[PDB]
Order: sequence, then C-alpha cells, then structure tokens
Amino acid sequence: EGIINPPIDELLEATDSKYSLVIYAAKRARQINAYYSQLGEGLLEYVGPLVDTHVHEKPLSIALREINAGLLTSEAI
Amino acid sequence: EAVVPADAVSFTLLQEQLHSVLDTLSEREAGVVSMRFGLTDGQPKTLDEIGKVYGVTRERIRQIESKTMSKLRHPSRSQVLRDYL
Amino acid sequence: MTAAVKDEISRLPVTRTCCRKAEVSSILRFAGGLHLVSGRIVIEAELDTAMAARRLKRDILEIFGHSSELIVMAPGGLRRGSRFVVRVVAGGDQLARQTGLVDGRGRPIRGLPPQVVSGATCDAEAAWRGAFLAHGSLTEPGRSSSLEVTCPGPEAALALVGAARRLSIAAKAREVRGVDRVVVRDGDAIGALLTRLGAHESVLAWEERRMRRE
Amino acid sequence: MTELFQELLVEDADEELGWQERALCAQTDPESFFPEKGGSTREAKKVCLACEVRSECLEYALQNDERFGIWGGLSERERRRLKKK
Ligand code: SF4
Repeated sequence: EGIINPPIDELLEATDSKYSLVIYAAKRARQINAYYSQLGEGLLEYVGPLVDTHVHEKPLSIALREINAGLLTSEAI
Repeated sequence: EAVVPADAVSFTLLQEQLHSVLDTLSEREAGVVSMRFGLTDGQPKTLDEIGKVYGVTRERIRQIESKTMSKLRHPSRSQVLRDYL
Repeated sequence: MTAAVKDEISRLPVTRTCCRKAEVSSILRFAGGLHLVSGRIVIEAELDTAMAARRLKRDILEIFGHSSELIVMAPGGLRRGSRFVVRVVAGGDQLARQTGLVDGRGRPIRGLPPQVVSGATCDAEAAWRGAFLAHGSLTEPGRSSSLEVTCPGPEAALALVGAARRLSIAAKAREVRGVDRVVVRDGDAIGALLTRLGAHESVLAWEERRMRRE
Repeated sequence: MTELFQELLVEDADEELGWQERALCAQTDPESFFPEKGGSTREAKKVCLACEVRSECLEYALQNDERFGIWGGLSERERRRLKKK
C-alpha cells in the first residue's frame, strides 16, 4: 500500500509504454487538481474524481486508480 | 536586495485580506477610504476630489473618514489585521 | 410545518469550504456542547432532523478530519422524536480548539466564533442556515410566521441579528422568561430570508399560503 | 455544564499578543457599537458590561482619545466628562 499500489504491470497493460503512462497520469492529475482548486466557484469545467477518495488524497494517486480501473481514454491530436 | 518569495506571498496575502475588511463597511466608507489612500489606483486624491464624486462637502469627507478609522481601530475588527503589522 | 423546510435546507448542496466551516461552527455552538469526562473533552451535538446529523458528521469528517458515532438513542428517552446525537471523542480537544468553541486557552466563547463574524455575506447566511437547522421554528399562528430561533445567551442572539443585518434583512432580538431568541415578523423579510437560505419549494408554498390567506 | 473546568488544564498556545484577543465585542456585530442617525446605546452597553477587559479598553480609548463609538461601556460624552473631571 502506498507508492507500490497500483501494480505497474496492471497499469502498463492499459497503455503502450512507461513514457506515455507518465504523461497520461500527469495530465489526468492536473485536471483533478484544477477541478478541486476552483470548486468554490460555481463552474462547469473539468470532471472527477470518478472513484471513491479519502479526506485529502494526492490527485496523482486518484488518477492512477482511475487509469487502472479503465475509466479514461487517450487520443492523439 | 533579492525578492524573497515568502515576503512576496505575505504581501500578496495582506493585499487580498485588506480589501475584504473594507467590504463589510458601507459603500461610501470603503469608497472614500480607497480614494483617499489610493488602494485601487495608487494616486492619493485630495478631499475635494473625493467629495466631487459624492457631492458632499469637504468637512463631510473629513468626518466620514474619521468614523471609518474609529471603526477599524476598534477591538472588533482589528484581529483580522493585527498579525500583518 | 418546519420538517419540510429543514429537509430542504439539509438537502441543499454546498461547495465553498469557508461556508461549510461556518455552518459547522454555528450548529456546534447552538445545538452542541462539551463535557470533561475521564480527563478528556467530548463533544456532543443533539439534532432532531434526519439528514442534518449526517450532513454535520460528513462536514466534520471532510474538513476537520475527525470521526463520529451517530447514535440514535434518545437523550430525552421518548425515542419517538428521533433525537439524534452525534459524538466526537477522539481528538475532541483539537476539534473544539480548531472550530471556534474554545480559543485563547480559556473559557468557551459565548457568541459565535470571530471567524464566522466579519466574513463574506455567504458565510453570514451559512451561519444563519446552521442556526436555523440547529434550533428554530416557523409557527404562523396568526398573521405572521414569527420565524423565531432561540440562542444561548444574549451574545449569540445579537450576533445573529448582526449577521442578518448584513443581508439587508430586518431582524429583532427578544428575551422572555429568561430565554432569548431572534425573530423577524413582517412577511417580506421572512420570504427574502427563506429564499436566501436556499429553500425554494417551501418558499413558494409559504408565498401562496400567505397571499391567499391575507 | 460545558465549562471545561474553567478552561481546563489542556493548553498549548502559551502566547498572548495583548488584551485585544480577550475582547468580547469581537464576537458581536461591530455596527451596533457605532449608532448612526439617532440610534441607541444600551444593548451594546450591556454587552460591554460582561467584557473581561473593560478597564483596559476604557484606558486605551481614553489615552488615544477616540471621539466616536462606545468604549469600555461608555459613550462619547461620558468619556468627555470623565476627561474634563
Ligand atoms: S469594553 Fe471594549 S473590548 Fe470590551 S466589549 Fe466593550 S468595546 Fe469591546
């Protein structure tokens, strides 16, 4: 439990390599943090989290959990 | 003479907190205080300049400012601003 | 009479953190207390509403980081009014010191915490909402509702009056038989106040009732 | 009841800035202490009556000589006559 979870192999099964997984998780974490920061305002922008979280959980851990659960998609622009 | 980030953030927080204390005051009080001390623009205008907007007399501008200072300099709104001094 | 009103207020979503803190502090001050037992301070808050107790417990756990029990046994003993009591024993001193009930390593604060006062209008209306949820009534015996909410000591009542003033809403403190409350009589202020608190359907129902009867 | 055994014996602050922090009116509407128009000066007088630092507030107000509001449970002319006596 902690940095060890979720297992890296399960995550890599959902992406191409480590280099893409880093960017994918980081972008989702930035989205979650941006949603949290401007929650006081009544705003419709950014979404999540899509899983049950704790009182104060790092957004990167939540992003990795959603990625493992398979609730996200990645496209190429 | 190097910008210490802690000091800069402290000054920014002071600037943001000062406006809120003025917010609870009446419209005229906050307006005249801001114009006299130039918080919004940085140019401290004269009493006649302040009274021109509201049309009140010079002496009125003198008194209205004093009541605001008495209000802020009270044991009821000083606590929010005591630390920053 | 007031059950639907309090249900609607409890069901209202809230986002801003400061307003949640103010609401928690208000409810704890009004319908809550502290006990020094076994050498430790325990916080007990008694509510007579279904969703309000859950909302208070969730707010405590989320912002203040504490656990509660949410017992349903009636301190009154009747067990018919569902006198919910929410308890905080672990870290009770920290919760009391960091929620405004006790400060300065001294006596409990009679009035509302200074943080709630001298805040934004949103926090003032949130404090009034919490006060109404904790204790209060909507009587409508005769011509006016008499939206009275009782407070412990003159300080809390007059602080509530002051908070209501910042909303441009008329209010009056009163004392009778040694117990004091804050009331607003005229219908317009009642309607505006209830609208500001967030209730909508109850506000309408009251509006049509008053217009048809009066 | 919930008296905490008169502040109990659990305290970690062990630090006080001054007698401002012990002001009761800080827990109370500032506006009621500055009666505008005609106003009234009895409810806030009652509030001050229970203040634990009333003497310090009165002394500081007299020394700085504020001519507005109600301090130490007294209004402007009570302060004026005390100063003149
Ligand atoms: S005596 Fe002074 S400090 Fe005490 S409540 Fe009155 S105005 Fe405030």
